[PDB]
Amino acid sequence: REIVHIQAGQCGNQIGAKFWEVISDEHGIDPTGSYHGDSDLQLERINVYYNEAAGNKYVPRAILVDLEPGTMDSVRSGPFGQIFRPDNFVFGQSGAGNNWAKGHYTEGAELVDSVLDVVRKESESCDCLQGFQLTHSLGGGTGSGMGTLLISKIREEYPDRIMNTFSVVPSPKVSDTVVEPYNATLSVHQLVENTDETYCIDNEALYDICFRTLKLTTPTYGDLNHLVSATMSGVTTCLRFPGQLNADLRKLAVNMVPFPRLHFFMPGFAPLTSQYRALTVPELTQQMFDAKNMMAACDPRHGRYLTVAAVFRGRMSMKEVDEQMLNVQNKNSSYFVEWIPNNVKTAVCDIPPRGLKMSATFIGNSTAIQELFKRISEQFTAMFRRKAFLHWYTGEGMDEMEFTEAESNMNDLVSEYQQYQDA
Amino acid sequence: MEVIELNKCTSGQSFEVILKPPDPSLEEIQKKLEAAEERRKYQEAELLKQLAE
Amino acid sequence: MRECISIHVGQAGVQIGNACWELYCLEHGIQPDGQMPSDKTIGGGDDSFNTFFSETGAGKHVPRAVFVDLEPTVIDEVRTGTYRQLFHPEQLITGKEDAANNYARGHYTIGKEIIDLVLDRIRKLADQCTGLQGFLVFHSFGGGTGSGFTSLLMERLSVDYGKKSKLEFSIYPAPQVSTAVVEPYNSILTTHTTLEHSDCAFMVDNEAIYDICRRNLDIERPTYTNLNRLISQIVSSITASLRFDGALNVDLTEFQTNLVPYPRIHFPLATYAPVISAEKAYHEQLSVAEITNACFEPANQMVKCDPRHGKYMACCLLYRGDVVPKDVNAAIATIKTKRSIQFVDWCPTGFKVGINYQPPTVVPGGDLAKVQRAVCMLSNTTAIAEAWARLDHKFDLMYAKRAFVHWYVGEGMEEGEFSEAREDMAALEKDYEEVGV
Ligand SMILES: Nc1nc2c(ncn2[C@@H]2O[C@H](COP(=O)(O)OP(=O)(O)OP(=O)(O)O)[C@@H](O)[C@H]2O)c(=O)[nH]1
Ligand SMILES: Nc1nc2c(ncn2[C@@H]2O[C@H](COP(=O)(O)OP(=O)(O)O)[C@@H](O)[C@H]2O)c(=O)[nH]1
Ligand SMILES: Nc1nc(NCc2ccc3c(c2)OCO3)cc(-c2cccc3[nH]ccc23)n1
Ligand SMILES: [Ca+2]
Ligand SMILES: [Ca+2]
Ligand SMILES: [Cl-]
Ligand SMILES: [Mg+2]
Ligand SMILES: [Mg+2]
Repeated sequence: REIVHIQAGQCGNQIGAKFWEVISDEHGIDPTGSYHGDSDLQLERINVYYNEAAGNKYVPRAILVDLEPGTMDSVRSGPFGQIFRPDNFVFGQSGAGNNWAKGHYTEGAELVDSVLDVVRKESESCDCLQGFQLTHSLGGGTGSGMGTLLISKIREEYPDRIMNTFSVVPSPKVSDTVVEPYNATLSVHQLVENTDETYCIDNEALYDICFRTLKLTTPTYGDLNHLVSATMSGVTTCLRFPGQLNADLRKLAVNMVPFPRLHFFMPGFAPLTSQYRALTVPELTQQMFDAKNMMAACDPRHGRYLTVAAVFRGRMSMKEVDEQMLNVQNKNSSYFVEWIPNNVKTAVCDIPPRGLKMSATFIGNSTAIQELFKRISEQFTAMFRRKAFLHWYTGEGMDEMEFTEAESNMNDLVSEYQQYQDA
Repeated sequence: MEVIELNKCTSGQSFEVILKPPDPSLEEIQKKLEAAEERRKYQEAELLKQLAE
Repeated sequence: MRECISIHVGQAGVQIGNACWELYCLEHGIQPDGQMPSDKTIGGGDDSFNTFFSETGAGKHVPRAVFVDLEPTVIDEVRTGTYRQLFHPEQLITGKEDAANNYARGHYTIGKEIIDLVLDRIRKLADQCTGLQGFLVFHSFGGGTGSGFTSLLMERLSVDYGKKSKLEFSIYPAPQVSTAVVEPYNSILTTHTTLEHSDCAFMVDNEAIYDICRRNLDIERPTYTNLNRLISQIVSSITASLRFDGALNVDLTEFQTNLVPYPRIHFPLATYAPVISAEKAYHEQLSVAEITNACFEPANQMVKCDPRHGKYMACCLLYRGDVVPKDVNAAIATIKTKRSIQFVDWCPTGFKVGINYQPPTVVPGGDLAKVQRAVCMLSNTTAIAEAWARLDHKFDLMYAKRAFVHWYVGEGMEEGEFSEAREDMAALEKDYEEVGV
């Protein structure tokens, strides 16, 4: 039933806010929190993400976290900013200076208890909490360090609930500081241990999509975050609308994750919008499987698919959908592991997103994701072999040993992906 | 092909046509369920010990 | 008169139950409010339909049925739908959180907390029977609840009602409408744990029903409603002998006596004909000979397999409608000279035949046309073992990599149970080969 949403830091809070705008529009909820839709299908499972307050008001089940105030002031002034509950804003003053150790061990620790109090108050009033989703980046200090601290405390107090993240992975092509590879390696180590599902969103890929396909000479953060919000809408559609299926986050996890550590998913979206030509089912199918629509900069022909979910939205022929999904599997069979039968699953929702007649969202558990971690590992090593920029971290109390251990964990994850790719 | 044992009622009839001749007790169930629950307790305690470290 | 209690477990079992009880109401003339005007004995009786329906002093006819699910959303539709007044609330049992397609969560973790409540409500129904025969149990192989809770329940019913017969109706998994990869694990684990507790089990492969709906009803993409209405016709054909006057299969024990001489080999194949579309303008009606012939075509079977390459151990023909014995015997004589029907040597070559004069009922505004005569064949043939082979092959593929095993271990199951169940399946395939070849 109920999901609790958490957004931490600058990146996390910008994409989180965009997510709430898009889905609030789909459910017919305006910025004041009043329902003005045309169809009972919009409200029948509204309670998954929204609480009902007095006056038939709908309030997002959302907690907003940062170590500095700036971005949460921008949220509060943003177009839908009044819809969030005021008591759910939890912010410090110091900042974390793009420093994972400040987020995880010093500045963040002072705030974490007050954040957990609000989480507990939201969970306490849930009829039947299914679990949690977190939005954050891995390259900074607050979302990365404090986000993974939060993940650890939530597991300790709610050990049998599902913990899911949408995680933005750094790239030198879109970079704020040189230390991003350190912060990302430290964070992945935590995710391998403490999440059930992590959507890998690579700023490299989002940039290449804006540049090559959508034709934009200077992509802003706003342009990248538009794709992210559309993808997240796609991926939560099956819980959010009456589509026959009787599912919860745990049944989805059981269907998608064959080994506990290999739970990092590659998202995609079709069609890519910045037009009027409607799109045939063959075209949706061909484009959703195309490398160029993937949100993690990995070649799926360089690995094999452990599992795939496809979600189609809009009015279309289910016969034709089945035929096209079968066509792609039968003609490209070598990229799908033979030892998990029937590992491609398909959903259809009648309600299309805003501004499109037909769309498709892709979720892949592919061994080609090892390419992303290798990237990060090389950037890590190039600095760590000379200890460059380490004094920022040891000054907050960390030893070199912790860096060596994190590096080892991530090289092991890569080796595991390779083991299942050669089988 | 011998037709034998015809029976008849107001709602139908039946017959046969021949073409050719030729547990654990409650205690054990309870024990098994409790052993599984104990294994779950053990795994949960190992997790929480990791987190205290 | 001897009572029969039905138990519907998990999503598939509950929805199939709904279709069956709707059809029984239409066949017996019981309205959705429970009244039965043709019943002149108010507040009781030992008529044949009383095997399945009790009576209140107000003339309400109440199903002898329990619905059980671990989440509430499917049974709530029963609570609010057309037949809501038919069922007593204590008959409708729900939990808060489902088994997430995981046999171990259904059997161990969640089942342990609801099993005593379920047995208590069953006991409540049993205390109203003067000569309880046993149970009819409806479930999927693939769901966490249908597999794991059902097996737990079957063990406990053997403990608490050790003299009573138990029949199963089982939905075998098909990728064309399935939503999970782990269905083969759940199917093998539940078959292993239930095998000694079930006297007779009718397997229905969703793939066969899907293709019959597409080919013969002209439905482009069948839904669960289509599938369940057809399945409900077949179930009704099987239970009619318990619900109407007659001399064949009049009690649960007789199913085993007539169909199952080897206790582990207790999975009869069902074949049903004719299935004809309501939208089809004029239908030229099929004779006894043609519909009895249709029983030997694989396309009409509830499990796709080839009976020419196995052996028969028993056979029953259940006719409904305008049928006299002379035509049955003439059809059988013709069919024997044309088809490959070979029995095992220690069993006689023969058919037990039942005829009920009331034609089949159909649901108004449904996809099925009304016909003047129909037949269900129940044959115990070794060819059904092909389905076990298919499932076992898929199991072997995944277990060699231990794919998904951690989800089961984390609920407290030991890895050894996987291989105990698999080896029991290996011995079952061996039994069918030794008997059949
Ligand atoms: N024929 C038929 N099959 C169904 C129906 N509903 C579900 N199934 C099949 O049952 C299998 C899944 O089992 P479910 O009944 O949905 O699972 P469950 O018993 O409710 O257990 P949970 O996992 O706890 O929800 C799949 O193979 C489905 O195709 C139905 O109404 N009719
Ligand atoms: N896609 C995307 N990436 C962002 C956004 N804001 C920052 N980033 C990236 O996230 C990393 C910086 O982390 P940031 O969120 O600013 O740090 P924090 O405030 O301490 O959590 C760098 O990789 C940036 O390129 C955003 O709005 N969208
Ligand atoms: N694992 C997984 N898969 C998803 N895709 C669709 C799907 C459809 C039918 C399926 C299936 C998957 O698996 C078997 O049948 C979405 C999600 C998700 C994640 C995080 C937050 C979420 N809020 C709502 C949903 C969701 N999580
Ligand atoms: Ca301080
Ligand atoms: Ca009466
Ligand atoms: Cl008793
Ligand atoms: Mg920043
Ligand atoms: Mg269910």
